[PDB]
Amino acid sequence: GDQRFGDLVFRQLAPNVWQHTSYLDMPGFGAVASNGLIVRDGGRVLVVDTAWTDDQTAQILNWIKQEINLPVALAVVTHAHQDKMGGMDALHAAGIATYANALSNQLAPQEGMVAAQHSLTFAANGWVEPATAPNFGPLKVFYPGPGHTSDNITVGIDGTDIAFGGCLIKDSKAKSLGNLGDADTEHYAASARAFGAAFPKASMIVMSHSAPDSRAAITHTARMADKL
Ligand SMILES: O=c1c(O)c(-c2cc(O)c(O)c(O)c2)oc2cc(O)cc(O)c12
Ligand SMILES: [Zn+2]
Repeated sequence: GDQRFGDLVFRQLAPNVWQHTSYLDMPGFGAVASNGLIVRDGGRVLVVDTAWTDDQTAQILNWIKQEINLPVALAVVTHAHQDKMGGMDALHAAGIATYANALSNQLAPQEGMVAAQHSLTFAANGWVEPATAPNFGPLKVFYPGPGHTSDNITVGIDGTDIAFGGCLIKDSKAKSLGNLGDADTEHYAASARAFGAAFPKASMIVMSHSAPDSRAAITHTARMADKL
């Protein structure tokens, strides 16, 4: 299941869906694990989120060119943070089209992260406009609302029952909601539940700080956010 490649770990979730794990060394804390997704669409590769650093992000591309040997069409990130947008330069240097939430690109310079080349707009229902998200294929982007951040988005993999909750949704064994610094203590539960309503056929909920859990993770996250 878990393959150690360089300094990252890769785990196959589905025939064309792989999960990558980035690690950050924090002096006095340890190694922070951040999960991501790699989806193969026929002859092209699609990546969700980057690593903690451009270096680690490039290592992912090396793995892609090794096991998949296919070119990456575009990359979509969840929110403007170093835990997901730490390798934006690597994507640009490789000539990969970066797509992110319109707000994420605005918060990027503030947080000190490189803004994406394209911006995604979302309707009142939370669904991304097809115009801003062209040739995405199975990458279905949905914006639940203010949760971990005000720009956090979720990505579902069409054709499968796999949904990426980013750093918003936590596992059913989580004790905390993770980072509550830039988080919202009012719409957190609503946003978490919105994700479950958006992708009801998704049985595999992949997060960025834990392994892919069942739909129980969504309910657990919602229950934890209900106490805010
Ligand atoms: O996603 C993040 C995250 O999980 C943590 C984190 C740090 C800890 O020390 C923990 O104990 C923990 O559970 C999470 O760092 C972060 C710091 C940021 O500036 C932004 C983030 O998005 C994260
Ligand atoms: Zn973040």
